[PDB]
Amino acid sequence: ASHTTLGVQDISVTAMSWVQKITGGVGLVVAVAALILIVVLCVSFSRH
Amino acid sequence: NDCIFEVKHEGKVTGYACLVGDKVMKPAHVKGTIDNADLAKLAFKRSSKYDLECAQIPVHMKSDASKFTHEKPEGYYNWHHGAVQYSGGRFTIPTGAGKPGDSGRPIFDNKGRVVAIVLGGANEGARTALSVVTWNKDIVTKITPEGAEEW
Amino acid sequence: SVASFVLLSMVGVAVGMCMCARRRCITPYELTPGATVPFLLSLICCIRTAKA
Repeated sequence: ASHTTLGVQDISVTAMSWVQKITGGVGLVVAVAALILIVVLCVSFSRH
Repeated sequence: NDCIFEVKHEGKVTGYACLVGDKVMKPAHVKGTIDNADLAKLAFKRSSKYDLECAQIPVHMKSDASKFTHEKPEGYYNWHHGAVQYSGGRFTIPTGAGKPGDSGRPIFDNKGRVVAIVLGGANEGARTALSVVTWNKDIVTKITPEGAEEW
Repeated sequence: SVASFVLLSMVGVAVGMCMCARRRCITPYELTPGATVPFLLSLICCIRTAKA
């Protein structure tokens, strides 16, 4: 092979953007569930 | 005024539980289970924020439950060991009326309805301070002074 | 070295002014009977948990 080897787990293609589309889904479902938990925690401390 | 209904835990001096409005209520720190089998088989919700547990009253015995109010003006109140008072935003008793094993008793107003439940206290002779739960407008709350212990 | 001495003391005097501000803000509520302090201010001035 006249080129050097690939990063195999790194330097995946353009149109791997599925990875970012699902991570910007599941990772925002985590962010929103943590936001919901933080706002109910915050008012539960107003309830002391 | 003895127009009161309650139950105990494991058939011993293990604290108490109340019928209020349409729901059973009980402390979370007490050992064992309710004495009356027709209550004890029910599914109970709980919260460590209030040291508390609760269930719906069976419809055939809902008529036996005590009434309640959110009101807490300064003055004097009724409970099974007597001499209970509300002043300075605190419930209080003289020491001899309250100790370990007596937790879960309801405090009643001068018209015979529950205002609060005794969980425990911090001792002194003339005015022992109490740890209690009570309702504000239409939401439950816990009150607890400095240095109290549950009974 | 002299830039470190001024910059590390500038964050030092900011902490000193933050302390000086907190004590003048909180002592009116501390020096009053009946546990008076509101919820929002308790979080802003970092007084542990609740109005107790």
